[PDB]
Amino acid sequence: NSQVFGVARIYASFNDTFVHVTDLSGKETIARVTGGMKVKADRDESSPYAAMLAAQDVAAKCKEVGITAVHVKIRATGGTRTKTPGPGGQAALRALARSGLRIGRIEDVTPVPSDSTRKKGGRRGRRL
Amino acid sequence: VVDPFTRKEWFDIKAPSTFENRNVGKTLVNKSTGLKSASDALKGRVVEVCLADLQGSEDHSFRKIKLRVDEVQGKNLLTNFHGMDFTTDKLRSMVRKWQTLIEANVTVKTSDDYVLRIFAIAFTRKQANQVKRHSYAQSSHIRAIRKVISEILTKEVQGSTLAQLTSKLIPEVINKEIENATKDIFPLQNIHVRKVKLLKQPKFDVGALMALHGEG
Amino acid sequence: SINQKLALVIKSGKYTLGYKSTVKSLRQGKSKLIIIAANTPVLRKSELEYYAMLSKTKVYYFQGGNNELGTAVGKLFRVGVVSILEAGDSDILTTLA
Amino acid sequence: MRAKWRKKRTRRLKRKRRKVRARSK
Amino acid sequence: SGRGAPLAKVVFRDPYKYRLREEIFIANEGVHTGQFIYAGKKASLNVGNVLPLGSVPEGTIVSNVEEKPGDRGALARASGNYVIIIGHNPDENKTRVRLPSGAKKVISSDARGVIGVIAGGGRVDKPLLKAGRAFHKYRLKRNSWPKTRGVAMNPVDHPHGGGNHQHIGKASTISRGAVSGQKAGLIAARRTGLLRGSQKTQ
Amino acid sequence: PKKRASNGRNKKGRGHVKPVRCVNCSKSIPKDKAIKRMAIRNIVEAAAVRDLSEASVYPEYALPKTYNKLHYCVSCAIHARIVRVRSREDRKNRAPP
Amino acid sequence: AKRTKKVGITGKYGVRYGSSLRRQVKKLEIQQHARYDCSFCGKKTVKRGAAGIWTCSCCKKTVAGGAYTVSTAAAATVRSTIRRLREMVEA
RNA sequence: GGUGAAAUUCUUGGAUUUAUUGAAGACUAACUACUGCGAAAGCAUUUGCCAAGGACGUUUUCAUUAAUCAAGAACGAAAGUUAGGGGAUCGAAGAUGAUCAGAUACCGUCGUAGUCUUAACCAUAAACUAUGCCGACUAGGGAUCGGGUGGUGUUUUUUUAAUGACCCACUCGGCACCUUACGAGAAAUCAAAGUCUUUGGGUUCUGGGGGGAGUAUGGUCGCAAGGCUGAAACUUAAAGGAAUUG
Ligand SMILES: [K+]
Ligand SMILES: [Mg+2]
Ligand SMILES: [Mg+2]
Ligand SMILES: [Mg+2]
Ligand SMILES: [Mg+2]
Ligand SMILES: [Mg+2]
Ligand SMILES: [Mg+2]
Ligand SMILES: [Zn+2]
Repeated sequence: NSQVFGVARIYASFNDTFVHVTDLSGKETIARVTGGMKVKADRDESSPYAAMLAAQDVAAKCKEVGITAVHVKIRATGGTRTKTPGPGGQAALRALARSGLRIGRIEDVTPVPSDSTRKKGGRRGRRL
Repeated sequence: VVDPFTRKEWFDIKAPSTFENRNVGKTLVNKSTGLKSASDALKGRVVEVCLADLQGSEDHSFRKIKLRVDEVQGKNLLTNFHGMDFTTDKLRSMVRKWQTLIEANVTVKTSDDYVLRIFAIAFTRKQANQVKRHSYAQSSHIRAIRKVISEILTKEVQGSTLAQLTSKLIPEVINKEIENATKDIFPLQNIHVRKVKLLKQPKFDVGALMALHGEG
Repeated sequence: SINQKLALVIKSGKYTLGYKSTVKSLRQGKSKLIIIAANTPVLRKSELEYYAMLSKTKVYYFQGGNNELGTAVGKLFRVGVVSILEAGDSDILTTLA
Repeated sequence: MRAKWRKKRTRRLKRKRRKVRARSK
Repeated sequence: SGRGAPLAKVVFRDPYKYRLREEIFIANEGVHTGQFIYAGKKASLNVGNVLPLGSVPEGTIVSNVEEKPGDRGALARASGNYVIIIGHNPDENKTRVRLPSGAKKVISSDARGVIGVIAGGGRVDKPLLKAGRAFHKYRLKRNSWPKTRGVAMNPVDHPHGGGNHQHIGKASTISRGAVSGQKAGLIAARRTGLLRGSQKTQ
Repeated sequence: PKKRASNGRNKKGRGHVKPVRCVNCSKSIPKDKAIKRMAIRNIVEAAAVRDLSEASVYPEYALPKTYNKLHYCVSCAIHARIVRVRSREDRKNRAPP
Repeated sequence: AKRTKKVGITGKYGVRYGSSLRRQVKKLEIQQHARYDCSFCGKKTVKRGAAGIWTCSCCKKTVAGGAYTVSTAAAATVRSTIRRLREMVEA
């Protein structure tokens, strides 16, 4: 087993997707290209086509540095927000695997409270 | 215009001898310069590693161990035990409807001055002929179960060190000890110790770290 | 815990309330247990432990002050120390420590 | 009108009528 | 007299001579007579004790805090005020603190401070209610009371004095570079009017 | 008239329940009300299980799941089509589909 | 017989200074002249000297305190925060 | 960032993201239910004190001590009478950016009073089950919570024992639910909203077409908002409830 491990941290909100690779410790990040700078439209920042384009750019950089395999940790916005991973999470996780990188230990790391502070809207909701 | 990746080393992460696969992985740091070393930049990193990867077996796929870097010597760094946590997949899967979630925790120090907070979890269950569909426990049973769990979780850490605690967190001897002491109150399926946290550490006492390492 | 054990003592057994009676009973050697309130002065507290050490008498520490000790004894004033001379039909001389 | 706001409008009118009663005597 | 907070007289022993050494501390709230006060590097985290600022954990409440090591107390001396320890920076040893004004200061870890809050707090919550009570308060401090308004003066006496009505005439916000005799009003004011907002600006 | 004998949802013996917040618009709605769905999904879709099989170390190890409880207000649940209006006779049916 | 309806101790001020200012003085004056229980001898004998000085007539103990009450809200929260930090240190 | 789209805003002074370490800020997410407690308002992780309570069990005790109650009291959702701290998530307002014919709104970003003090609410809510309380009877069923009783029942281990947990049956007391309609109702529906022209078990409160109007005036609680009590002149042929067809 000569694989060298990184940690691919994927932040999938409904506004943008983050693909972020560090080493085993969270310091010394390797590559981080967001979904919002592969398409310049300000509304397709969370699109799955944007997230897979970003995920190829991490894998091209991770191959250059030397990282061959990765542990992927995926999160949603969390806290008092939606807790549902955005549309870019599934495309970015898939596109890392087809790029030649190896993958192990998929884990959900969405920050989930213990009935913490208040939320959007104010008791009548964001009404539309 | 700098290309900062061609100035970094690679350091091997070494697990303590309480685990089998002592080679965890490799980590980066910058080149040591004038009044900026690499030892002080690596001496606080915490590495999260699955207990399945430390032991090799897939039975420990749902537990992770925090490992904190303490000493660097000769292009590999020696880690110590920093904390154990459960994965979010299993911790959210054992929480099912139509059963009672029982949680007990305690804060206690080891034989060496290692203040830890230990978290335990337990769940009620039906037993093989139950027709009713929830099998809840009364509040007096949960208070009686918590008193037994907290007594076992306290009396065990009094007569052990951090190395002795880590050795017996692997074969689930605590969960069998909780089960044999609470089976006369409720059936109590799915007993686990779900988290230990490092509250206060003692002095560095490097020989205790070298005693944990130094093989292979 | 300690309240109704004391409530068995004052109904049946013998007692003395106060510092001067307690030291007198310790000196003449018929004090089986002394109970010291939490806010008794440390110099006065240290003198009682020395008298108890000399006479081989167990010392219990009340968790509250003189107001709470006199209330648990059953009086309407403040009691700083209480010495038990006879347990009566109470187990306060054995159910300690 | 909504009955909550008709109640609110009556309260302003009741308060300002008392003020007019006050500046005279 | 003239100080809102009470003082505490603490008697030590002279370590190099057979005598006693009486100090005057600003009394912390909870300190009583006959209480033993421990001062030094190895003192414990108790109210009334004097400790170096590097020997206390984060979140400790201190008072009479030295600005420099050895100046015997500069910060948080008035009644009901205190200093919070917010962080340590051990190499090139320093300690970040929060002052009563809300400002953040970095001072040396060797500087000392007394554990607790200054006694006598809540003094200003009582209305003075009378001109005679503000008389007796400033009788023990200095000659600064009562104050005649500048718009009630003649122009010879004040920049604001004069006019057929009582009025300033020009803006009362005065530049920092103005000279003596010109600095009457609001010196170097960044804003005026009623404070519609918050404090601790980022 | 009274549309439902539960007046919405089942309080029936309490008087007050603490409210939850909607997940689509953050409208406060009581916990006895506020339609609840349990969202269990694999963190890789069915179109990626084949993809993730070859690109994985630890061959045929596991595939974990996401566990999420969703709370919906009545307006969001109707608009998101997790619950639709039904006939007066079919309003009484309490069984899941 | 009850002598005043609501002014109480602030009846010595007559009709002056305003009612809202007489109410704030009344609240702090009742605290300031109140008698408090000593934490050393256990008797309700603690009275104020000057502001911040509270002395027990029996047992002769003087405690540094608040201006108009023996202990303030800030000091008790500080005392609990200090104890929690100290027990963390000594553990 | 943020949105239906965008914009305000922050960004080589490195934003966002990652790690480590701290510090203040309702409550206790999942467990959590046609489940529990409480007179109601209301009350969810622990642990320890302090008193309290229902139900059950009872061949203990008193012997009518009771039911409902003008006057008179206690208790209380939250949202502001008033005086320290800590520090914004939401919008009153306020600032702004959109949208629009306008947008002083919905939506976006920020933010002062505003469910955190220790100390009052006069006491207001669709304070709702829009169903007063006490007592008796009338109809079937399966669940569930608390207690009790029985089983030549299961399991836990020492072999079975004692408990506990589970299964079957019964009983008392609860939160409710399902089917019918003898019965009621204008209907919707209802095991009470039944036992009512075959009209009487006891008792308290409220209403008498719609407005004017919870207004005027007087009193009272009231440093406040405002509660509690509370008309008339005049005006009007409908207002309203439930259901049917479009
Ligand atoms: K002038
Ligand atoms: Mg002035
Ligand atoms: Mg003046
Ligand atoms: Mg003049
Ligand atoms: Mg003149
Ligand atoms: Mg001039
Ligand atoms: Mg001028
Ligand atoms: Zn005293």
